[PDB]
Amino acid sequence: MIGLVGKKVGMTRIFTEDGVSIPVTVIEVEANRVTQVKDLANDGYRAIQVTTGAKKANRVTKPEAGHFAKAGVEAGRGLWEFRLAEGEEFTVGQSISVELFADVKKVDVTGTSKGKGFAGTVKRWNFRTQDATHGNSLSHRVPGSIGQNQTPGKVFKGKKMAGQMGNERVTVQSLDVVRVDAERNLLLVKGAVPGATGSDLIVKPAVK
Amino acid sequence: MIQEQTMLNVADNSGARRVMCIKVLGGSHRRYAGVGDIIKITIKEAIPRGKVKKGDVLKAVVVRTKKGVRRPDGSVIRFDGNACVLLNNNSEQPIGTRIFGPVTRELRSEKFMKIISLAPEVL
Amino acid sequence: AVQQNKPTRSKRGMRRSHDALTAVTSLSVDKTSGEKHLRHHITADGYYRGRKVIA
Amino acid sequence: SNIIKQLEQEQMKQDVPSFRPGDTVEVKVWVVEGSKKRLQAFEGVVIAIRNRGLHSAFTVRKISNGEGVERVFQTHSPVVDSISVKRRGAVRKAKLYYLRERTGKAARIKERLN
Amino acid sequence: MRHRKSGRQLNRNSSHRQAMFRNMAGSLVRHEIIKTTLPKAKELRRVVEPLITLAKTDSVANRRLAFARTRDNEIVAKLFNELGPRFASRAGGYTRILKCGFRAGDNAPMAYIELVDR
RNA sequence: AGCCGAGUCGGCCUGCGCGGAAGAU
RNA sequence: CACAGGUGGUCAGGUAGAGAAUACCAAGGCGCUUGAGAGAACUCGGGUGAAGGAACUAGGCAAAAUGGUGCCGUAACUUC
RNA sequence: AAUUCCUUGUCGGGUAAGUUCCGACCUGCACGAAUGGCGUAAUGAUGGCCAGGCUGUCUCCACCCGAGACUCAGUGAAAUU
RNA sequence: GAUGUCGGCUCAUCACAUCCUGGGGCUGAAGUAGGUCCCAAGGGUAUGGCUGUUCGCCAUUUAAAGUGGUACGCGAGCUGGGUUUAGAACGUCGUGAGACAGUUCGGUCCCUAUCUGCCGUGGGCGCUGGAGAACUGAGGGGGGCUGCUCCUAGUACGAGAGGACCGGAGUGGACGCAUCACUGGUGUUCGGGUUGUCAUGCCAAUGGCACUGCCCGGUAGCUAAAUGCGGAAGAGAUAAGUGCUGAAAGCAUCUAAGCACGAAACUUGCCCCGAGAUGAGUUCUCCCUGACCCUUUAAGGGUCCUGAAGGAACGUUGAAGACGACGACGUUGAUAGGCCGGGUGUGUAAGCGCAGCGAUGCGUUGAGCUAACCGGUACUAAUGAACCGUGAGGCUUAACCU
Ligand SMILES: *C(=O)[C@H](CCSC)NC=O
Repeated sequence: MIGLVGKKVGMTRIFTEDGVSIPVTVIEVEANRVTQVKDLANDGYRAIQVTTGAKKANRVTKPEAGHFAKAGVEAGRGLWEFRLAEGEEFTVGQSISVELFADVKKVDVTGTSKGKGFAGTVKRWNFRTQDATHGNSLSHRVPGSIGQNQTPGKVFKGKKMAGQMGNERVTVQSLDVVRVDAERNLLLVKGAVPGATGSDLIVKPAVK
Repeated sequence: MIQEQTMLNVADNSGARRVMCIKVLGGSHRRYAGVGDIIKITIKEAIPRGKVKKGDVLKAVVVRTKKGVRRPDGSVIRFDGNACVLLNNNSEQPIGTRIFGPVTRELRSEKFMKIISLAPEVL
Repeated sequence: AVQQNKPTRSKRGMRRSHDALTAVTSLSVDKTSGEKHLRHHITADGYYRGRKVIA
Repeated sequence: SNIIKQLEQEQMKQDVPSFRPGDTVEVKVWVVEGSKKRLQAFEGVVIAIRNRGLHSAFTVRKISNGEGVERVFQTHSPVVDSISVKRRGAVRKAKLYYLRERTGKAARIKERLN
Repeated sequence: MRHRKSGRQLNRNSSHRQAMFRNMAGSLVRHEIIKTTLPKAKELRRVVEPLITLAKTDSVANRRLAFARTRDNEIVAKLFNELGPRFASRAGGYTRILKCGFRAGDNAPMAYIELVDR
């Protein structure tokens, strides 16, 4: 099935009457507006495109404005796409709300992780440190050996080394749906999700 | 959080005073033991005319720790020391006839009901 | 660690292919005195955006 | 965040009495053993308080059957049934960790009587 | 990482930083316009403006606090007798920064900073 | 051979093939 | 070499202190002849650490620890 | 044994487990009496072994304060080929 | 006219003659548990005592603690216990200088990376008028482990003692990714206690130096010991193996013609990169509709007029970052600082009054101060402009409109 686009608000807890505390992530999901329908005859596959949010007039270029005006919807802050299954139909200009998850039980959430910058092997790959005493000489966190002798005479492809860590696309699977609130546009899920407060999230029904 | 070389006090009247942990049973490469887990020990100090001697090798279960236990609402319970109860190597049943100090409800299983029933308080 | 062969002038130039300087795109003109200045900076006589600031 | 503040304030108790570090308190908690439910009591001195809205907590220390015990309670949990103040104490600090190294007469606390 | 942190190190230690900003606050109050480096000027607002906010209510306690933070009785007197009344009805933003060129000895970027009613 | 009607048995010499056949960038 | 090295004699203020030790000052003398920003891996010199406490290692290497005055009290052995 | 190849000799002590350590046995490959033999209180930046206290030595690393590394302006080397 | 030699640490990659988990034939295979041979390389595969040890013996674990190659892998990556310089001693050999794959105590480990290789990150041009976005998927990488309890059932099997296959449900070890609501660490930018000495004329009140002087607590951020999630199920073609129908060879035969099953290995299903895929792909939107001259006459050169869509530069900056890059904003404005109200932390300020001979106590008072947090607010700084980018976009053939 299709999914929705939302924003990360924060984390809190829910108390039950038995005396259990459930940690929850709070996701705000406003209405998603359909901008384009793609079919087999003209594009080669079946999908929909959606927008959400709001944008200021003097930041919208003429190409984008014309694209929005063809569909007849107000400008939003981005464009995303979802693939269709057999038997699903939508029309241009339609609005989809968070009531779509009323009976779903588990979801998958996709986002962009926090950025650590240039990282070493100890933090990036969980390497072990060498001795801090007993005569070590300037080699406490360094990586160690990286190959063999004359045979093969090179370094293999895919070796683990220091570099940039984080700031990439990540998916977390099979989270329980804890609450759906349609009057305040809220979805509450159990556990932690990638990203920082205020970033964008993509939510779909669980694939497994 | 009990590992190898850790010293513990004894919460029963079987004769031992101080014991040392020599293995954490379970699976391969296992690090820690907590309340409710079974370990292998050696005896380092005992009173004169008890039921055990200094240097024996037996089993034991952990009943109190300085790190504590969490509960399903987020609460904690912590103690001031580390204590255990001595078990028989083959049967795995207690060796003494009395229990000293409080214990917790993690022990409420079919295996340790004698300890639960002999304890003076269950928190 | 040192070289085994002497590098060539062609290689010297290829490495230096990233060393050129960039000039300022344009200057600004004050609305009262008519002087030229760096944008968002004051002029050499003491004007900024039409007003005299430093005497 | 207004959204999270709204979600949080509809779960808070409004019956909590006022207490301070150095006081003696009694706390009643629920215990389930099979199909029965009952209340069990825990009484002791208050050494630390954490004021964090719905996430508030406090810590209590007592000596039981020759052993020292400490419990950290989450203030707004339905496991806690009631809290009562039995004595008022007089100290200077906000945290009373130095009491972990004292016993007997050396651990006494003065009464406030304001 | 330095996520969400505030403050500038300036290749010094804390005692040196504190002493330097004390002296610079004194100089700005005394002369009403000075010339320095751009990052230093940007740091100086957060030291000087709170003193002017403090000087809007005259009492022995407030004068003693200002003395603790400046250590100059002339500066304290000027604050409380002149600069509080002048700014009595202004909500923040008592200073102003104007960028100038580059220093001849080391090519550092420079700026003037001044009070807004000089 | 199995339960009626033309072939069937096994030794020899010789051409080409099949199994015996597990290693490290 | 405008070099973190070597080079005999004389003078001896205040408060603490056994003191020419050590801390803070007086008379007096200096900030050591490239600077300005930023706040990554790694290297150098330091501060703090849940639970465990030599399980490290050729080896407790290195770190951590003890530390003043007055009084009570102090074993085998001994050339006393 | 600062001496013993066979050898981690055999027996006792200390550890859950001791090729090192301490006490004995004598089958001294190849001890031995001023190129001295056997003991010995005190002394040692001397070799070996065990305990109490103590800890980032370690399970297993986390955060912070400073000096470089990085960017701009001025000066401006070396081995090797 | 020099290729550093044992063992340990750090980090690995390949083979299969397979240690564990997976699938099978025979058994002197009743069951449980074993013996032997065939297929299979996806993942996994101990901590300590002694010794310089690799080995080995011993203690206690585990589903299991595989065997080999890679300069007996790895010192321009670390150590320096052993071997192999100069000091000294024992036993033994020699008249002696000395000597011993015999022993014993002590004994300097250098190098700023040009080229290949590998991990990350930019600038240029190309893709045939220019520009802003959303995609398809040729191809490439990551991942793939397993214990114990309960039901089926005290059933099948067995004289007894013992005790299942097949199929379901729960709870753990080790490993990987993300995150900061809870439990905690740090927090020389927040508050307080206190020792010595110097100063602000002095009392009272404060500041500088002594490792942040020495300490006791702690906000935001970062973070593990904290808490969420993962390994699959399904599908196709098979290995060893098991079969149906059926002649050559009137019988028999899994095979020669035809047909059916069958494993963590193979191809997919799950996650990430991906059109410099030069074989440079597809969809949606936006912009440009003026005059002349010359010559060797053509994808030619030049002069006036015109300067779009968009981009870049500059400034205020970020939970983005070595520098480039990436994201937000520039008066038609909440981008940063300040300012107003809350929250959090510390723990009852100064001044004054009262009790006391005094050190101190009590009242005003849960007082004063309060970083990086939450909600608001144009007080200060984000200037009109200038700059780059053009003027309807080649030839040939086919099919439809005229
Ligand atoms: C032999 O004794 C050894 C040979 C070295 S050859 C590089 N040398 C010892 O000093």
